[PDB]
Amino acid sequence: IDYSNYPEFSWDTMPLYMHVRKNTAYTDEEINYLASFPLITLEKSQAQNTYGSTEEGTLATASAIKLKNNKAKVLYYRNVVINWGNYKNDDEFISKNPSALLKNQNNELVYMPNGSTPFFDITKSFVQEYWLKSVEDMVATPNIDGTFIDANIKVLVPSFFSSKVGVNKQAEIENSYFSMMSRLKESLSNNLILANIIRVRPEFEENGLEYLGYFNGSYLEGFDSEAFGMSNAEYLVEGIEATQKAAQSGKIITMTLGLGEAIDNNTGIDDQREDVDLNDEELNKRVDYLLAIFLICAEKYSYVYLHDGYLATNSAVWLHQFDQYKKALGAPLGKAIKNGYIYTRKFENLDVWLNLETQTATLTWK
Repeated sequence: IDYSNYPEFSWDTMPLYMHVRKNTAYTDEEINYLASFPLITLEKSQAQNTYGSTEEGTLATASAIKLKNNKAKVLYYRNVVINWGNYKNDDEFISKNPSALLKNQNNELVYMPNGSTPFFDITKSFVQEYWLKSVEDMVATPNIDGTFIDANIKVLVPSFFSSKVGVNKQAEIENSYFSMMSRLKESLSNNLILANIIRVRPEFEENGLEYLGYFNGSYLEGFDSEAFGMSNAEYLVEGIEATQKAAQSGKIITMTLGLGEAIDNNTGIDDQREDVDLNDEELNKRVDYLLAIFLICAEKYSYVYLHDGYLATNSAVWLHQFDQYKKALGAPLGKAIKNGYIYTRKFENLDVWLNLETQTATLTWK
């Protein structure tokens, strides 16, 4: 594996990931905070009320981060199939090309739930080229190091599109998706490509690992959000195993874990959370638990984000550093030991104990 374009990494203290958006520009204090993370993904709808568009807000934010810390790696979010708002170039492209959006056999638009957000028809070569260039042209700018690709799982779980446009069209969408990812693997070979891929699914024999050859690593969401009749503990057992394998193979891992509870969701896709609402003692227990899950899986280039949503202005932990992020961690002394639903792992300066069945953990700092 070529590691030359990878982010900084140290075991000295918790390795942290940031994944964030804001409706307006970040303050100087917020830029300093962002620049302290080794790896940052700038989400959709990025400072759009200040800069007029996500493209411009991304460019302005990335420039400001790099001026404070040029070693921080900044990724541009891009959804491979969902036509979200607030991209000026996408709005213009779609206005001139209504046929670029996915339609059923009646030629009517199909949408995401609870609104009128449509999808790109990525089976069309002009749509593929539009999308690819939008990513490549943004990554080619001096302050962006790569891209985070979202909605891979929506392409690759066949029922997601087959329930909207049928089996044949889903298969064509999937073929086109892989052609696009092959192109980005080559054009972004001197950059970073992170994808939302690993998720426990009955349709994926290896829970997303079978798709990682296209990417430098995987982002994870919904890690603690079970479906398919599985218990929460069994769902986490299976996700831990997949993440350990990916991390041990040298892939970047950016494990997001919601501090707040999952919103009811039995689809095994997405990870919308309730706002966190915990007293100080309970919040510290939740932090310990989620960090323990991460640390049972982590290898070099694994990073964690314990979040209260990705919108900075609605998050109780934005700008906050937990004590657990400041304490000495040190390198792992061995792989995790699994004892049923209990896991342990030793680091130079920390012993981790995790019990999935009781949803508790202890972090014993040396």
